[PDB]
Amino acid sequence: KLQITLTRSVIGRPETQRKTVEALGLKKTNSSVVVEDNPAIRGQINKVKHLVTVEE
Amino acid sequence: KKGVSSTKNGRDSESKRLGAKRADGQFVTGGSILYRQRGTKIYPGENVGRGGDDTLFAKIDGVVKFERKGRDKKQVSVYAVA
Amino acid sequence: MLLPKRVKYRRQHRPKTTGRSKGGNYVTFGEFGLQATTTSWITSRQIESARIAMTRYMKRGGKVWIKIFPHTPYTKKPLEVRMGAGKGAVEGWIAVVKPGRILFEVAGVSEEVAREALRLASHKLPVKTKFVKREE
Amino acid sequence: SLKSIIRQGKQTRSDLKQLRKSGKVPAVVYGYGTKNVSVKVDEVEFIKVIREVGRNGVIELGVGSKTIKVMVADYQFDPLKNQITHIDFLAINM
RNA sequence: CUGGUGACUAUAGCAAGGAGGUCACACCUGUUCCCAUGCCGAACACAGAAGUUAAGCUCCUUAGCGUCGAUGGUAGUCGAACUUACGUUCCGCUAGAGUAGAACGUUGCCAGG
RNA sequence: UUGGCACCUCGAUGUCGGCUCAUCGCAUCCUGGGGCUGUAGUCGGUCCCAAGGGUUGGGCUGUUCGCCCAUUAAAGCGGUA
RNA sequence: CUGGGGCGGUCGCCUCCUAAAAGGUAACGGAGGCGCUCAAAGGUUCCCUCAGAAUGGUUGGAAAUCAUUCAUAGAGUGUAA
RNA sequence: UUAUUGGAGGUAGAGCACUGUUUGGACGAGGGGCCCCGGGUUACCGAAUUCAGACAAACUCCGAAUGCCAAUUAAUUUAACUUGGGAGUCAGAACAUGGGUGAUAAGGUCCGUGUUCGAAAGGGAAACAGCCCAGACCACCAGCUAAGGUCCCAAAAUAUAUGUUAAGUGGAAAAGGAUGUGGCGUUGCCCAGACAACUAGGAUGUUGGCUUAGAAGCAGCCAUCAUUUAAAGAGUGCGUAAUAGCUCACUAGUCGAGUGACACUGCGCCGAAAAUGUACCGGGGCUAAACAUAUUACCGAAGCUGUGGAUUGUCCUUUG
Ligand SMILES: [Mg+2]
Ligand SMILES: [Mg+2]
Ligand SMILES: [Mg+2]
Ligand SMILES: [Mg+2]
Ligand SMILES: [Mg+2]
Ligand SMILES: [Mg+2]
Ligand SMILES: [Mg+2]
Ligand SMILES: [Mg+2]
Ligand SMILES: [Mg+2]
Ligand SMILES: [Mg+2]
Ligand SMILES: [Mg+2]
Repeated sequence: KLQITLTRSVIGRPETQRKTVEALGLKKTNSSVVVEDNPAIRGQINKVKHLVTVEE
Repeated sequence: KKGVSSTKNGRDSESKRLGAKRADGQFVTGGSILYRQRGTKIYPGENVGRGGDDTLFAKIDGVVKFERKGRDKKQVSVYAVA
Repeated sequence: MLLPKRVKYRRQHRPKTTGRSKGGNYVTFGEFGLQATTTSWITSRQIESARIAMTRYMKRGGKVWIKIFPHTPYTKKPLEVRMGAGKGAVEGWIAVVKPGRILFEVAGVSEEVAREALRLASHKLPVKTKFVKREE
Repeated sequence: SLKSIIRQGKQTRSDLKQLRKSGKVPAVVYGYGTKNVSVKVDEVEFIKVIREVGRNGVIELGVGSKTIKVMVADYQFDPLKNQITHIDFLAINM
């Protein structure tokens, strides 16, 4: 299980990255999600690594 | 205001939307256009016909596979699903 | 004045200038050569001015190899015209030089003579340069 | 005709940049009697050795514990920096 | 082993040297007939077997050429941070060329030996 | 300066020259202080500092310019719609 | 239509480059073609392989037709690419 | 959306196998100026060939990153499509980046991509649609952060550590110029006496040969040697019309410690002149209150959180 928090805003960011943040279940700034670790999840985190903070 | 000359260019034809119309590994019904091209950049393969304009089309329902045809050639084939 | 005898296209897109030199980064015909440390277009006129200067100091005892050739034609619009109504006429011929490119090579002289000759050439050219020798 | 070398792991672009700044040169060892090994050698030491042995001179390379006689098959050089970016060592059958 | 007929991106090719002939495959011997030459039995076709391994062909050796080809490094580049610098930095991807090396094929089916 | 661009102004931002009144910059025309000189002296050349003050009246042309007459230590060059 | 308008040029269609390795993508951007032609230059069946070069040979010349060898396509494919 | 897998395609880069462009080498098919149907050899060698080295939007033996199309595909997410009623829009802008055009001009112009503005308030950038941070339901004299900041204006460090700069550089610019200063290497000489200074010599053939009216070391060419050395160039310069003269290179002494060159670099210097008034840090001021590299705090928004409230969904679910 990983805890992902949206530390940085999606404003001013490319839409494709915004879609990934939505796909990860992240909502407003400073919102968090707890998700199971898997390759697909890691790839999403990789795309928006600048926008999020990850805690295991 | 200095007088000016003119260009002898300014013309182009309509683009012809050539290229792949169906993906490799995709199911297609018979008659589906697979590739649009001038000449044979891709050759007609198994269960694939070549049109008068060199359009490649499925002759049966099946899965599209783009395959090598020798060192420097390629072909497209359709195989019926089990 | 170095220029291509003929070209298929007289009006060409201007060359990309960003990046580093693709080739001719080593002295291959002479003992010493001049290496570009900055990027700029080099015109045929500039090549000739640099060439005449270096040959004079060398006194023609040494041999000069000009590595760069001005292949690309460039256009200029007639004076006092508005924008549009086609590209202008050919005005000059240029070589794109990027850092590392050896502009000229010299042989048949002492290093001291070569260093001065290349210095005299360098002052005629837009780019910054460094004196270079064959490396083994 | 002997210069010590150190083995290397998988490297990021930053690591190699730091190596060259340190003065070490990335290199590879291949040829008869050796599997390919990625190694780092000090530039100054390499330059001294090659002057002694010449360009095609045989060199004794301290590849880990083992010592392999090698030749410089090829090298990559940066003309602007006056630095050897990479060296290829070929093992010689004896 | 040989032959017919298929598969494969030339690692399969090219070149050079060598070897081989009851059968087989050719060269070859003729043009009566089927058939043939924009002229020619050269070819094609057919009827044959005196001669010959000469050539083709098949086999063997080779790395000269062609082909294949890493590892490492480099260029380039997605993203990011920094900047406006013919930029920098980090991360992932990652050539081309070249180098070591590979390579004078590997195989399916059928009929003979 | 001649242009390029078309960004404020088309329910109006009057446009050349002159006249009146100036005001500012200095890349200095004169005067002041210097260096070098192919500076003997008297004169000059060139460059540096310096903007305090000074920098004329006419002929021709709408002219700005420009040429010319006669001067002056000098008859400066630009900005201010 | 138009880097104001006029004047000049242009207007449909085809091919390429610009075009950022799917497709698409503009400027009065860079280059060219079309408004046909063919009764075979269509269909099919069978057969066939070029350009060029070297050498030898009469009229015959660098170049005509002939012969051999080399030649992987540098030929040809009605007509732009 | 991502992961995984398969595919189409020719860009960046690269390369020169093609089409063109191009540099330096060799080298010649075949005869002319040339020397015999009886042979040769100091152009052209244009054919061609070869070795090495470069160039290309409309070159390609090659060839990515990405993007694109798919998958009886998995994870996460929440859309998607069809039909019908009602629209508005068809002047776009900047910024970043891939390109054309223009001049590698334009707050220029025209296409690709992304973001913001448009239609977006709040914080930062002094002020400042388009930059940076961030999307305001309402209330609070509560808390935490973003960009950006923390000497005073003006909230928070006159913070900590180690260096750099002396230019108010910071807080506008170039070719080029310079014993500015810091760092990291390479190398020559040196207490068998380095570098500089000072003292002394600095010669002979010979005024080397040619040239010029003249050239003796010093306008221009050729060579650039022997002899006495404790050392001397057929002279580094100044100078004479030519001479002369002075001086240097080099050498031997005095004192005794370092001295010279080169490469790569950090931060500074000069180059640097415009018009109402300082006027190119927002001001004061600053030698850190600049810059570089780390560390720990704090400040900072209408972001997030806390408390109360409103409206509308959704889920439990008479309740709330
Ligand atoms: Mg087209
Ligand atoms: Mg506009
Ligand atoms: Mg009004
Ligand atoms: Mg002044
Ligand atoms: Mg495309
Ligand atoms: Mg694309
Ligand atoms: Mg390129
Ligand atoms: Mg845009
Ligand atoms: Mg305070
Ligand atoms: Mg706090
Ligand atoms: Mg809120």
